[PDB]
Amino acid sequence: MGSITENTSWNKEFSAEAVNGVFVLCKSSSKSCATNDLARASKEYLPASTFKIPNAIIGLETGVIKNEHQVFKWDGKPRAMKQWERDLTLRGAIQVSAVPVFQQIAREVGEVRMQKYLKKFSYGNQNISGGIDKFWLEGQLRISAVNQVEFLESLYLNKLSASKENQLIVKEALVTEAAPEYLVHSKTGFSGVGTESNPGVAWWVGWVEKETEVYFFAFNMDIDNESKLPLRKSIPTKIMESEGII
Amino acid sequence: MGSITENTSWNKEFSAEAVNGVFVLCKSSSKSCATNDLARASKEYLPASTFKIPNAIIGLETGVIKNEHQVFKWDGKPRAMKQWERDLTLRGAIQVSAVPVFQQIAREVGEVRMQKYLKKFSYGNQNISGGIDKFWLEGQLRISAVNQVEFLESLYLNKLSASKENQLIVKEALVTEAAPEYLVHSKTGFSGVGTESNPGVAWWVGWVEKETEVYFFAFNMDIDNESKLPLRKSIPTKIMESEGIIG
Ligand SMILES: *[B@@]1([O])OC2=C(C([O])=O)[C]=[C][C]=C2[C][C]1[N]C(=O)[C]1[C][C][C][C][C]1
Ligand SMILES: *[B@@]1([O])OC2=C(C([O])=O)[C]=[C][C]=C2[C][C]1[N]C(=O)[C]1[C][C][C][C][C]1
Ligand SMILES: [Cl-]
Ligand code: NA
Repeated sequence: MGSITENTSWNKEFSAEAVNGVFVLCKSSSKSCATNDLARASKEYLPASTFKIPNAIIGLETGVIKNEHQVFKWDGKPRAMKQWERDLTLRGAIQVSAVPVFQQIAREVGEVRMQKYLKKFSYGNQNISGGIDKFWLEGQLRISAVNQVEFLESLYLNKLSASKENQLIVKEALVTEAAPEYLVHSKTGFSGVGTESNPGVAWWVGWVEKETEVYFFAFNMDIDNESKLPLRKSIPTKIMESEGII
Repeated sequence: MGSITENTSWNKEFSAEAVNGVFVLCKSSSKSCATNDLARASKEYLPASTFKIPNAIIGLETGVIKNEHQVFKWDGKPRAMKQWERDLTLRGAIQVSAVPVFQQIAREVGEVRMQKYLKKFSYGNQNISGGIDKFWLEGQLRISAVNQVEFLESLYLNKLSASKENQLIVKEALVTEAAPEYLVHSKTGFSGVGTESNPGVAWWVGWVEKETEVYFFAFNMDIDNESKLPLRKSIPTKIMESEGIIG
């Protein structure tokens, strides 16, 4: 990751909504990043569903996910969101953030291989304590916005310690907007509303390919009410629009 | 490819517009396809810019295209479309159908390796006569809608005779619509307007992933006027909407 400079002017998009959070934006060609809050940019938080990115790669690497067209069948038993109550492709399970699919992937990966790949990926504090099926949701794993950008830059370049094939598979699964000269890869996360004095976290991470430029981004915010969740996309979108990226 | 059945009811979407053409639609789970015109479905036409799909794969396989993120720089000399007068990524050059980028790729691949890979890919009549940089636009290469579907089905499954990595690279470059439970990969082609009695050809080929289903499609039509070109998407889109796919 390049140098990073604090630009406190981006705080305008945050104060307008009374949000405590951070945005990190890096422009690949210039090896330079900017953030509204240097200290928070390095602060580590639960990854929540952003962990679907490494978990998918690891599932493929270990053979738990058999290939890019594996279907994850629904057993017909209640799941916490109706959007999850159906058979899913890998891309579908990522896009609708289907926790139970990824919990079973994690169980089958198992703790040894999971620890091994988080080391290889330099993924946050690499702490998988708290149960193999939940450490990224309610356990001790933490990652910063800076580290998310670093991880995504490696993924973009196919430089993670995993096959290029499996990195490409997960990349296509992360596409969220496609136009002739504009392509977005992204992933949301949301840990919940937290507890008294201890808010939850909401994330949006990804990158934008516009013409021949690439912009890597990571956003997180404190959240204690689900009604604020749209801000996790609207604040970074407004910043990126102000930068002319869109 | 699975079975194929002629459905003449789809002809309503063509006759309403006075278009001579064919649509082939295959549903993966049922290994079954339908078409408005079985004979035309097997008839071979110039691929035009649909050839960017194999050409891109071959460019990567031979190392002419260095990797996924190679930039094709514009030398500043006039090109046939303003949309091509800029540096392009591989996806960009595919999506805007930048002919001069792919002519240079083809020249560097060369006739021998090009011929080898079109045999490996079972790509139409495999006839690359007419100049290494022009055979798919004005030469003797021809491919049918059925063969386009077969080729795309192989690409979807990473079963072409090329690395899995290079097949995946070209697949992401073909994405044209992305939603949480709906994803489209597609490529247009247009050979020109030809003449009266020797019309050009226009194509739309690709596939749709909707929930856990996959629908492969190929459309072509005769075209003698550039103003008709939008039909190359609107006819297949209306058929796929009528099928409940939407597209
Ligand atoms: B995950 O963090 O992603 C997610 C999102 C999102 O990312 O914005 C929104 C709704 C559900 C999910 C699934 C994952 N989050 C959770 O498991 C979380 C849901 C709310 C209760 C606490 C657990
Ligand atoms: B190619 O066939 O793709 C294309 C399309 C399309 O895909 O439908 C539309 C406009 C331009 C192009 C570039 C390629 N076609 C040509 O180069 C062709 C355009 C008309 C005159 C003869 C050359
Ligand atoms: Cl659940
Ligand atoms: Na089929």
